[PDB]
Amino acid sequence: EGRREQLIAQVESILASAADGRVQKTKETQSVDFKEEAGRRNGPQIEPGKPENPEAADKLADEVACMANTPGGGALIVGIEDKTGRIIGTELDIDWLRQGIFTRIDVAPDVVAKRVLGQRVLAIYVAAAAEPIEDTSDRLRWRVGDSCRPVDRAEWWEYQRAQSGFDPMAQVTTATLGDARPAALALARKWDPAFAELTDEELLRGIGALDAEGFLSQAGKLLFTSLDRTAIELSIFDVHGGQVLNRVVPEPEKSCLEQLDYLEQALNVVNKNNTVVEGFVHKPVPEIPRLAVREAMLNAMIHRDWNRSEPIDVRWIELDSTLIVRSPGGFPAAITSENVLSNRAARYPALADLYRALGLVDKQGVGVDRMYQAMIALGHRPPTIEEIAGPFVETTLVGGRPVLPVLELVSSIVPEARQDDYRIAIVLYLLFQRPFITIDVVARGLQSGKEAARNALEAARQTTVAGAPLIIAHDGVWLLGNACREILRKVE
Ligand SMILES: [Cl-]
Ligand SMILES: [Cl-]
Ligand SMILES: [Cl-]
Ligand SMILES: [Co+2]
Repeated sequence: EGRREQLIAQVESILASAADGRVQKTKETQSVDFKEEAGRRNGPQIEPGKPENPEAADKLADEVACMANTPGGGALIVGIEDKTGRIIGTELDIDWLRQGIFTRIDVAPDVVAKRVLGQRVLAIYVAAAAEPIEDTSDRLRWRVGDSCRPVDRAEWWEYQRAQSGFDPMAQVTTATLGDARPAALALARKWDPAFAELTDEELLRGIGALDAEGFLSQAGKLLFTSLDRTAIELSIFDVHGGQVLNRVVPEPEKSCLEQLDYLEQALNVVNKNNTVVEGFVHKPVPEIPRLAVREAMLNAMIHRDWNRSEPIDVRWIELDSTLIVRSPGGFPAAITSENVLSNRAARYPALADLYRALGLVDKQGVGVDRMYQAMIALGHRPPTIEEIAGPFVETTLVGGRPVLPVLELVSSIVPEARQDDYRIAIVLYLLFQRPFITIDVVARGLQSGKEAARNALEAARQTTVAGAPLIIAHDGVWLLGNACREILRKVE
């Protein structure tokens, strides 16, 4: 965009004033954000910078969210003391920092190195977000003066609508508070105890659905107002191959929230749920992890085409314990079947944010990732999500009885907190297939850069099962430790 050029220019300017160990601003370049790599100040003397620094990554990621959240975005110069303008510098690795910020904030800003008085500095260019970006502490604030204060979704959106890109699902409609069904509102309340203390009006407005004139946005209308049509429906089969045993189609006068619930409800029943025994300790386990299902559901309900008529077609196969979710629309010109687990930009950012506001979905990648994890963790195969001729996007979850050996293999992970960890899940999975694993394979697996790969591998190298690490190094590759191999030999 033309904004970027303006921003890069401003930075060049600030840097050109370099003299006497510090830099200065001017009315034109007053908004540039001067930041100093945190965790290096000792008072009298400042420590040398390293290529990696998680503490600094945290603070910086939080700052990027301020920026991206304020309209027009802005630029940051890491390595310049705030207010004074004294050059400090930073040796943070670009790729590391980019990937690091992206992992905790959900955005990968353009960062470029620069050299002032011989010192190195990072120029970070962050663009305006199409939806609020919550920081590491789940806060939503934007740049004001040189500092940045917090803002509610209500204000954030009216401003986004006004001076920002076009979010179709955020546009104003003719729907008013009187169009919101009490049933839908009731649902929102039983799903988030926070709203409990406020009225229907201040609720819808709190989540950014309700205008200031009293109008609902397109995402607000779609969620709390009947869309006089089926949004999603279920068809229970006996076996992948036809012969419909039964179908549950929600009434068109229901809002998406109502329709979503109606499907979830009936789905909870179809998901039979059988009993597994471990050391005579018997526990009820559904054919497919509840989370995995609801995750797949909300996912379609949020990234659906919504402009198409045909409802999200969700079918359940009895004898195979598998659930298929076909959604109208296809991967946007950019995303591919092998570039989804990394994608973060939703079709309808406005709609996505509204679901977040209601507390019905996680940041984003967390969703699909927790889904994958939940599958792998029970020894099932990862949920496959490919594009079907239509356009259509179907997600397939194949479940059934859990595989005991795998359960215990995971049950024996240490630290305990690493059991439900997505990284060790992917890593262990790649090794369930391949004999050896390389940093490249781990990468293509997580569908992420080489940084995430190194990270996952490391965490797995430090994980322990039966007093031995998960993976072990040999030659120039990595491979499952005999500890696990012995547990997995008892499969089939
Ligand atoms: Cl369920
Ligand atoms: Cl949108
Ligand atoms: Cl919204
Ligand atoms: Co600053």
